[PDB]
Amino acid sequence: GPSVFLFPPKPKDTLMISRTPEVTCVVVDVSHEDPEVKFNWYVDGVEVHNAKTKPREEQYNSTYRVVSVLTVLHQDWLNGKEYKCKVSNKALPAPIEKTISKAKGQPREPQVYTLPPCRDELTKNQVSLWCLVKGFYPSDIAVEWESNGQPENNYKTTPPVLDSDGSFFLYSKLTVDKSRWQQGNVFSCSVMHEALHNHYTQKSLSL
Amino acid sequence: SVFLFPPKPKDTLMISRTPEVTCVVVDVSHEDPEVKFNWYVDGVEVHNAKTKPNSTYRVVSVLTVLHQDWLNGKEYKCKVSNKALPAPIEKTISKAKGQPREPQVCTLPPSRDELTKNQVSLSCAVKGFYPSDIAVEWESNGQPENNYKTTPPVLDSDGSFFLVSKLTVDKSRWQQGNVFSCSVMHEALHNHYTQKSLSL
Ligand SMILES: *[C@@H]1O[C@H](CO[C@@H]2O[C@@H](C)[C@@H](O)[C@@H](O)[C@@H]2O)[C@@H](O[C@@H]2O[C@H](CO)[C@@H](O[C@@H]3O[C@H](CO[C@@H]4O[C@H](CO)[C@@H](O)[C@H](O)[C@@H]4O[C@@H]4O[C@H](CO)[C@@H](O[C@@H]5O[C@H](CO)[C@H](O)[C@H](O)[C@H]5O)[C@H](O)[C@H]4NC(C)=O)[C@@H](O)[C@H](O[C@@H]4O[C@H](CO)[C@@H](O)[C@H](O)[C@@H]4O[C@@H]4O[C@H](CO)[C@@H](O)[C@H](O)[C@H]4NC(C)=O)[C@@H]3O)[C@H](O)[C@H]2NC(C)=O)[C@H](O)[C@H]1NC(C)=O
Ligand SMILES: *[C@@H]1O[C@H](CO[C@@H]2O[C@@H](C)[C@@H](O)[C@@H](O)[C@@H]2O)[C@@H](O[C@@H]2O[C@H](CO)[C@@H](O[C@@H]3O[C@H](CO)[C@@H](O)[C@H](O[C@@H]4O[C@H](CO)[C@@H](O)[C@H](O)[C@@H]4O[C@@H]4O[C@H](CO)[C@@H](O)[C@H](O)[C@H]4NC(C)=O)[C@@H]3O)[C@H](O)[C@H]2NC(C)=O)[C@H](O)[C@H]1NC(C)=O
Repeated sequence: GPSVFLFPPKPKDTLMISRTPEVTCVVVDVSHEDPEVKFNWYVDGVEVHNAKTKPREEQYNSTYRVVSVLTVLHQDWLNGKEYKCKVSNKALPAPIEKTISKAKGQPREPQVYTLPPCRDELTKNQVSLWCLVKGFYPSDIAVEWESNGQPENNYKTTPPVLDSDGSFFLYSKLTVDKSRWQQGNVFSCSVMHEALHNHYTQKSLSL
Repeated sequence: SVFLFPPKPKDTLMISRTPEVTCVVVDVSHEDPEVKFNWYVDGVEVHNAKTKPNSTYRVVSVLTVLHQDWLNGKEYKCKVSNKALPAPIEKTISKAKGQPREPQVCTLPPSRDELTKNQVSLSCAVKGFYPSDIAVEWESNGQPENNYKTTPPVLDSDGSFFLVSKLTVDKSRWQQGNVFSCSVMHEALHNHYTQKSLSL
C-alpha cells in the first residue's frame, strides 16, 4: 500500500524574509490499479485550500510518486503552528495523516565564539578561522562569514551536532590568504537563529 | 532489496581488532523464505561469511576482510539470490578510491569570551584528509575522556575532508594547567596515529 512522508522547511528558508519555506507531503508506492491520491491540508486543525499539488510521476520501480507542497508563513512555522497532511487512496483501509511543526523543545539562544588560526598553520600561505556556535535549540540555524560589509566566499560549515545536554553546536571554517589575516583585517561570523534578539547576532576577529 | 556496508575505521587500522562488512538483505517473503549468498573479492569466490544469530524478518550475514584487502580498496562483491527477484542482485563495496591524503591536526584553546562561562570548550581541528574514514578521541594525563562530541566529516572544495571535535571540561581544571590531548587515527598517517595536546 502507499506510504506518506512529510518534510519540514529548510532552516535557511525559515530564517530569512526573502525565502519561501514549504512543508512537503510525499506519497509513494501508489499502484496502477489505485492511482488517484487526494490531499487535504490543515494548520492547527483548520483546512487550507492552497497547496500546490504536482501531477503523478511514474518511478523506475513502477509505482507512482505524488507530491504536494504548502508554503508556510515564516511566523506561523516559528510560532509552533502544526501542519497536517491527510492522504486518501482507494488501496488504503483508511486515510493516512501526518503532522509536522518546528521541534517542540524549549528554545535556546546560541553562544557564538570566534577562534584564531592554529598557531602551527601560521606558516602555510592559507589560514583558517573558526567559528564555534553552541548551546542552540532547535537545531535550525544559519551561519555566514563576512569582511568589511561584504559576504565571504570560501567557508564551510558542519551540520548541527547533538550535544550531551540536549542542545546543539556546530563549527564554521573560513579560508583566507595568510597575508589577509596578517594585515589586521576584521572578519565576522554571523548567526541567524530563532531565539536570538532580532533573530541575528554577529562576532568578529582579527590580530 | 540488497545493501552492502563498510567496517568501522578503528577496526581496519589496528593490527588486532577485527574489521567486518555486512550484506543486509531486507523484504524476504514468508512466501519465498530461502536466501543464498555469494560474496567475491574482486570477482573471485570465497565462503567464510557468517550469518547473524514487524511484518518481516530482515536477514543478515557477516564477512571479515583482510586489513590489507580493505586498505587496498578491494572490491567486496556481494550477491543475493531469491525467487522474488528477476536477475540475481549484487552490491559492490570499497573504501573510497583516490590518493590518500594525510590529515592536519590542530588543537584550539577556548575563546576569550568563553573564559567567562562556567566550563570551557577545547577544540580539535582536523583537516585535509582522504578518504573520510577516521577516528578521534580525547585523553588527559593518559586517561580516557568522556565529555567530547565530534562533528561528522565535512567535504571540502579540494575533495579532502575536515571536522572538529569539542571536548568540554570543568572550568577550574583547564586553569590548573592540565595538559589535554586530542588523538587521531587515519591510514595516511605514519603509524596511523598522532597525538596533539594543549594546556593553559
Ligand atoms: C520506488 O521508488 C520510490 C522513489 O524512489 C526513487 O526511485 C527508485 C527507483 C530509486 O531510484 C530511489 O532511489 C529513488 O529515490 C521509493 O520511495 C522512497 O521510499 C522510502 C521509503 O520506502 C523513503 O524513505 C524515507 O526517506 C526519508 C529521507 O527523505 C529523503 O531523503 C532521501 C534519501 O536521501 C531522498 O532520496 C528523498 O527524496 C527524500 O529527500 C528529501 O525530500 C524532501 C522533499 O522533496 C526535501 O525537502 C524539501 O526540499 C525542497 C527543495 O527541493 C524545499 O526545500 C522544501 O522546503 C523541503 O520541504 C528534502 O530536502 C530532501 N532531502 C534530501 C536529503 O534529499 C527518511 O526521512 C524516511 O524516514 C524513515 O522512516 C522510516 C520508515 O519508513 C524509519 O525506519 C526511519 O527511522 C526514518 O525516520 C523515521 O520515520 C518516521 C516515520 O516512519 C518519522 O516520523 C520519524 O521522524 C523518523 N524516526 C526516526 C526514529 O528516525 C525514510 O527513510 C524515500 O524517501 C522514498 N523516496 C522518494 C524520492 O520519494 C519507493 O520506496 C520505491 N518503492 C518500492 C516498492 O521499491
Ligand atoms: C521494524 O523494522 C524496521 C526495519 O525493517 C523493516 O521491516 C519491514 C517492516 C519492512 O517494511 C522493511 O521494508 C524494513 O526493512 C526497523 O526500522 C528501522 O529500519 C531502519 C531503516 O529505515 C534502520 O536504519 C538503519 O540505520 C543504520 C545505522 O545504524 C544503517 O545500518 C542503515 O543504513 C541506511 O539505510 C537507510 C534506508 O532507510 C538510508 O536512508 C541511510 O542513509 C543508510 O544508507 C543509505 O541507503 C540508501 C540506499 O537506497 C541511499 O539512498 C543512501 O545514499 C544511503 N545513505 C548514505 C549516507 O550512504 C539502516 O537504514 C533501523 O535499524 C531500524 N530502526 C530502529 C529504531 O532500530 C524497526 O526497528 C522495526 N520496528 C520495531 C517496532 O521494532
